[PDB]
Amino acid sequence: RPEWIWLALGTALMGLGTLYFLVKGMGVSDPDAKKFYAITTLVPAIAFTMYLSMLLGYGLTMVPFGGEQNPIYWARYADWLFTTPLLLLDLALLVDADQGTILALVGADGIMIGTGLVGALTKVYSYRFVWWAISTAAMLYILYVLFFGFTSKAESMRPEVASTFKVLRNVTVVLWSAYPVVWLIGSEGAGIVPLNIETLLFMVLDVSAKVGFGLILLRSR
Amino acid sequence: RPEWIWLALGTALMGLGTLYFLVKGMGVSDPDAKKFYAITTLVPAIAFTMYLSMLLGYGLTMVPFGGEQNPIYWARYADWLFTTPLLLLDLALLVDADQGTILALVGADGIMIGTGLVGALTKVYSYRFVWWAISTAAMLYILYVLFFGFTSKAESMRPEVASTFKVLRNVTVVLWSAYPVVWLIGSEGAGIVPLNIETLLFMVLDVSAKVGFGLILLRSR
Amino acid sequence: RPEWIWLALGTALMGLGTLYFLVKGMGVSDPDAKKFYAITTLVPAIAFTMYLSMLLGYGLTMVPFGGEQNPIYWARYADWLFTTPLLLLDLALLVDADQGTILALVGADGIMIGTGLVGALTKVYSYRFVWWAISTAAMLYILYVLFFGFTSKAESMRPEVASTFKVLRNVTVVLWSAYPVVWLIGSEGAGIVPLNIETLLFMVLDVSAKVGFGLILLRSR
Ligand SMILES: *C/C=C(C)/C=C/C=C(C)/C=C/C1=C(C)CCCC1(C)C
Ligand SMILES: *C/C=C(C)/C=C/C=C(C)/C=C/C1=C(C)CCCC1(C)C
Ligand SMILES: *C/C=C(C)/C=C/C=C(C)/C=C/C1=C(C)CCCC1(C)C
Repeated sequence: RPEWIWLALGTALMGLGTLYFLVKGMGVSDPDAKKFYAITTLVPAIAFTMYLSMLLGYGLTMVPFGGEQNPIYWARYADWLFTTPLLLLDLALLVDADQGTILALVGADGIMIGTGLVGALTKVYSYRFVWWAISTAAMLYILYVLFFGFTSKAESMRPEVASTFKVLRNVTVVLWSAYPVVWLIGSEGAGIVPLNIETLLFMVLDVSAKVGFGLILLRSR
Repeated sequence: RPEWIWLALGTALMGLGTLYFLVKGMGVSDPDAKKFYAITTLVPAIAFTMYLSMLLGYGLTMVPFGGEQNPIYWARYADWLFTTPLLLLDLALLVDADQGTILALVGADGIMIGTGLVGALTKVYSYRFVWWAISTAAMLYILYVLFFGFTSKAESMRPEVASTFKVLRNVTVVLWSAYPVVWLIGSEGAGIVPLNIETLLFMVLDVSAKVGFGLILLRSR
Repeated sequence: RPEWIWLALGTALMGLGTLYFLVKGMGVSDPDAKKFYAITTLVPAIAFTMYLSMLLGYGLTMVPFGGEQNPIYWARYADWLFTTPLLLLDLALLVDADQGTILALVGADGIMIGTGLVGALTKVYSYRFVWWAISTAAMLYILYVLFFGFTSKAESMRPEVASTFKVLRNVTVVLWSAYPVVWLIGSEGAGIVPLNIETLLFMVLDVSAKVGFGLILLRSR
C-alpha cells in the first residue's frame, strides 16, 4: 500500500523534530525552561519510535471484522498512550494547574486512548462504535478542562504565558477534533476513506500537533 | 451464562456511581477537596469501562488448564491494576503519608495485581496457587501499612479525619480480604463455586468497595 | 536446558536480597532514609517475581526467526521495565536532581526497555539490530546524564553523598554496558554464546546490579 510513503515521511519528520529540540534544549540552564524542554522533546522521540515500528511492520496486525481481515495499526495507540498525557501535562505545567486538575485530565486521557484501542481491536462486532462514543465523551471532558478551565488561569499570568497558551490551546482543540473524525471515516470505523489517505491524515495531524506544539511553545515564554 | 446479569448489573451501578461523583464534584473550589474528588471519581469511571468490556465480551478469553478450556476474566485485572493504587493513594493523601509510604504501598499493590494475573493466566499448571500465595503475601503487607501504620497518623488529625479514615480502613481491610477468598474458591482456583456466583461475589465486593468508599469518604472531612 | 540452574540460582538470590532489605528497613524512622529504602527494596522484589515466572516457564515463548523457532525471554523486559527507572530515580533522589532531569532520564530509559523488547520480539527479520542500535543511542544518553551531569551535583554535597554516588555511578555505568554486549552476542542477536551461558551472564549482571547497588547505597549516607 502507498501508506508506506506516509509512514516513511512521518518517521522522517518526527525523528528530525526530535533531533531539533534535542539540540535546542542543550543550553537550558533554567529549571522551568529545562522542564518544558523535557516533555516537549520526549513526545516527538516516542512518535518516531512508534512510526518506525509502524513502517517496518511490527505495529500492524490483521484483525477479523465482518468477513474480511482488516489492517489494524495498534502502534498508534502506543504512541498516543504516552505522547498525549505528556502534551497535556505540558500545558497544565505552563498555566499553573492543580494536582486534581492534572491528575484528572491525564486520567480521562488515559481512558481516551485505552477505550479507543479496545474498540480498535474489538473482535469483529459493530460494537466498535460504542467505544468510539465513550472516547468522544472522554475527549469532550478533556477539551473542557483545557479550554474554559485553563484560560481563566491564563489570565493570572504575564502576556507571554497568556499568549503561548492561547495559540497552544487553539492548536490543541482543533487538532484533537480532527482525530476522531479521521478514525470514524476510515479503517476502524466505516471504510469510506481508504487506509492510504487515512494514514496520511493521521500522519498530518501527528506531525502537526507534536512538532507544531513544540515550535510554538518552545518559543520562549 | 447468567453471569451477564451480574456484569450488566455492575456496569449499571459503576457507571451511575461515576455519573454521581461527577455531578457532586462540579462545585469543589477548594484544592484538597478537589483532589480527593479526582481520585474517587477516576476509580469508578474505570470500573464501568472494564465492566462494559467484560459484558460485551472483549475481556473474556478461553484458557487451557487440565484438559478443558476455562473462562478467564482478565479485564478484572485491568480494572484492579489502576482502580486499586488510586484507592490507596486516596487514603494516604487523607492521612498525610510519606513518599516512601505511598510509593511502597502502590509498589506492593502493583505486585499484588500483576502476580495475581500471572497466575490467573498460568499456562495450565497447578502453579496458579503459588502465585496466589505470593499475592497473599503482598496483600498482607498492604493491609499492614494501612491498618497499623496510618491509624497512628490518623491520631494527628481532627476528629473528622480520624473518623473517615476509621470507617474507610475498616471497609478497606474487610473487602480486600473477601477478594482472594472468592478467587481461590472459584474459577482460577478450584471451581467449587461456579463462575455465575463468583462473578456475583466479585461484582458485589466491586460495587461495594468503589462506590461505598466514595460515598463514605466523599462525606466532607 | 541447564539455564534453569541459573534462573533457579537467581530467583534464590533476588528473593533473599529482597528479604534482606525488608528486615533492614523495618527500623528506618527518618523520611529520606525511609524513602531510599523504598526504591531499593522494590526493585529486588520485582526481580524475584519475574525470575520465578522465568523459571516456571510463563515468561518464555517461542518466536520465529530465519527458519527456526527461538527461546524468547520476554519476562526480562518486564523486570527491566520497572526495575530500571526505580534505580535511576534512586540515584537522582540522592544527588538532588531536577524534575526535568529525572523525568527525562526515566523517559529515555523507558525508550531503552521498550525499543529493546520491540526488537527482541521482531517478527523474524534481521531488523532486530536496528532496534538494538536505537537502544544503544538511548543508553548513551542515560549514562551521560548520569556520569557527567550528576557528579557535578555530587560536589554540592557532604563527602558521604559524593562517595556513595561515586561508587554507585561506577557500578551503574559498568554493569549497564555489559548488558547490551550480552544481548548482541547471544539469543536475540547472533547466537554465538548459547542461551545457557547468556542466561548466566544476564543473571550475573542482574544479581550484581540490583543487590550490589542495594548493599552499597544502603550503606548509610
Ligand atoms: C501526537 C499525537 C496526538 C496529540 C494524538 C491525539 C489523538 C487523539 C486525541 C485521539 C482521539 C481518538 C478518539 C476520541 C476516538 C477514536 C480514537 C482516537 C485515538 C482517534
Ligand atoms: C474496586 C476494586 C478493588 C478495590 C479490588 C481489589 C482487589 C483485590 C485486593 C484482589 C486481590 C487478589 C489477591 C490477593 C489474590 C488473587 C487475585 C486477587 C486480585 C483476587
Ligand atoms: C536489575 C536490572 C538492570 C539494572 C537491568 C538493566 C538492563 C539494561 C541497561 C539493558 C539494556 C539493553 C540495551 C541497551 C539493548 C538490548 C536490550 C537491553 C535491555 C539488553
